[PDB]
Amino acid sequence: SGPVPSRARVYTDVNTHRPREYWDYESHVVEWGNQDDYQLVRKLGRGKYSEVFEAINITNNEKVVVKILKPVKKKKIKREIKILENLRGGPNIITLADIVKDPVSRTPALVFEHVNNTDFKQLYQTLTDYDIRFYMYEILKALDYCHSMGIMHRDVKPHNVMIDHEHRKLRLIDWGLAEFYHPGQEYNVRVASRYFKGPELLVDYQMYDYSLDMWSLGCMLASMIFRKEPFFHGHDNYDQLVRIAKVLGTEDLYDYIDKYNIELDPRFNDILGRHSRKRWERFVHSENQHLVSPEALDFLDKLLRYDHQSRLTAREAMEHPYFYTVVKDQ
Amino acid sequence: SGPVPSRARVYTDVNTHRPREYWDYESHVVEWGNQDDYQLVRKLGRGKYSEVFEAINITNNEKVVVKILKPVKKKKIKREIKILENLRGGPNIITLADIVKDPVSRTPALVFEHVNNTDFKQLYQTLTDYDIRFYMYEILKALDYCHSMGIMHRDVKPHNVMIDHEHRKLRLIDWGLAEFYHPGQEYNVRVASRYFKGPELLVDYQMYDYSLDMWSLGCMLASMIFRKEPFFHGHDNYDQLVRIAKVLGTEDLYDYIDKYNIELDPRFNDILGRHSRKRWERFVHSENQHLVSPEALDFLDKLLRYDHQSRLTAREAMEHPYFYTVVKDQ
Ligand SMILES: O=C1CCc2c(oc3cc(Br)c(O)c(Br)c23)/C1=C/Nc1ccccc1
Ligand SMILES: O=C1CCc2c(oc3cc(Br)c(O)c(Br)c23)/C1=C\Nc1ccccc1
Repeated sequence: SGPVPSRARVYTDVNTHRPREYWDYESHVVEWGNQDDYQLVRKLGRGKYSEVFEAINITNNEKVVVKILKPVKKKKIKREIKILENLRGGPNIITLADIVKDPVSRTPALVFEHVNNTDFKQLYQTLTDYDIRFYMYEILKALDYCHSMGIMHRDVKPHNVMIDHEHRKLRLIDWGLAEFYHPGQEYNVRVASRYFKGPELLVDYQMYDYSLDMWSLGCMLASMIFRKEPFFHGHDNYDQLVRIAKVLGTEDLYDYIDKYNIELDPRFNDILGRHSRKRWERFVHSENQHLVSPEALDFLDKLLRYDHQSRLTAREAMEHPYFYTVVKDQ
Repeated sequence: SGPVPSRARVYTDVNTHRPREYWDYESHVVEWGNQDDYQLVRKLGRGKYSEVFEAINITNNEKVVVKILKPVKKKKIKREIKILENLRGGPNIITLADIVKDPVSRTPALVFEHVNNTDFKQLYQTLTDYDIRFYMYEILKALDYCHSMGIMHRDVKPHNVMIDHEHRKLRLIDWGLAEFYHPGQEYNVRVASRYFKGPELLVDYQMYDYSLDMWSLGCMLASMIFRKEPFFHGHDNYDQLVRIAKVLGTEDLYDYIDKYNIELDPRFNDILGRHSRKRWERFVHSENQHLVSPEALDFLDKLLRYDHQSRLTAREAMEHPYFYTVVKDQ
């Protein structure tokens, strides 16, 4: 019969009511800048699609960040450029300062505002209960904005959340996997990091929406309050769903499979088995108890759901009793 | 009430006194040549509307340049062909040698005289103060001629100015966006490059004239004397006007808007703000001081005006004290 279609529960037809050039990124003309305005200082890291350097804008002695793109299809480059321009000025969204062509790579190199990042492998172990709520609220402001703009990030993870802890500043980065949401469109399920892949990606349900980003957020929240990064630490795509099934149970998983008439890879038969839905108190101990609370568990439970339709929206999440103390201080 | 109409203050009724077939390019019959007379040697570049090749005319072993047109409406091809033929023989205007259609592909290919171009990204950095004045005077000879012929280029920019520095030769190219001027006609504002769009294009005033080309010339002149490419470096069409307003001030901008009763896109409200008219000394430093002079700043100021009627004409510009040394050498 085929899989049952699905629509986004919020921001469904926002892109349809936009001018074509808003989401038709293939017809976007890149306005290149002067590459000689930036001198590379040092390399900051290497990804699979780019290399990131710290540079200086010699026109005004500003610290910038140059992301030299590894060779990929120009369609994916135009997509990232168009999304960054559409989201420019949004809350906690990284700002694209300029676009230049690199001398050596002969490749697009995106220039961004600099963010003095604190490594999450060092920051998360020092986060208090209030620090987690504050930053979760800042990520939610960025996610709610880009979702309202008809865009899903599809790669939410601690590495893609730059935090300047001294100034309590946060920027959501790495929009190379972001995509415009269109009702009824079937997307590539091989997106995001394996630890943050939603169940819809693991069971290959291609008609997903913004709710994919909310699952990844729950994975981040679980890692921070339980002091286990990553929380679902799987070896592959199949074992990733098994790690999830050992916590959320298998009864809800097969209900999610029966609801959307998803056909399972037969490999999942011999590895999934039967598992009960575990209570979050199982993962609470003396080292993380100061970060776990009834608010945190209720908020986490409303994010980690098999059914992507039943997850909280970014705006609904911002109105949870978990962020009450954050909102009044803001 | 609607926007206030405007006429060109020079060369207003030149096309009206011409025979219809001079400007009625829709009724122009193309004189095709023999496609077998040209053999392509190598590709020189790719644009959005064409591909440029170096070829040889096997009838006389002449180096030529073949511009194979990408698929566009044949009305626009007739327009470009008609303008090039009307302007053939004019000072510093590229010469259309022949027009051919491929037998199999049926695709237009324009044949031009060859010009050994020096890349402006390598040439401009080696230009002296006198070199800039000399070539600016050569561009003005081409603009004054085509304006007197009732044609506006609508895409003046360094990429469209071929320079053979060894022979002190200059040719204005790429007439695909050029159009005949007719009093009272409203034109498409979606022309030229983002960095060289005049204010009338950014506020959507369709009854513009030759003075649009003069604004683009000021943008070129500013980039060359200040060593800043692009000078008005905007992220989009809206931010482009904001970058202009941060230099020319907002007081003159709203006066220009109130004079012609232009209604602004409400998006401009939250981004324009209030800005003072900056002095040109702000962009002068040790690397460009040998190119900046009281004449250059006075000439640039008389070109970059919001009010298109108050900008210098091409002939008025040629009679500026900036080109005094150039004229006596002629
Ligand atoms: O500060 C920035 C700006 C944005 C950005 C950075 O890395 C990226 C990787 C990708 Br992929 C991407 O799309 C973006 Br945007 C960015 C980044 C890193 N800073 C840093 C790192 C280590 C120590 C101190 C500072
Ligand atoms: O001699 C000509 C004839 C006119 C013309 C030329 O390039 C164009 C590109 C476009 Br787009 C266009 O519309 C036109 Br007309 C032209 C050109 C020479 N270019 C060159 C020379 C050396 C290296 C690289 C490029």
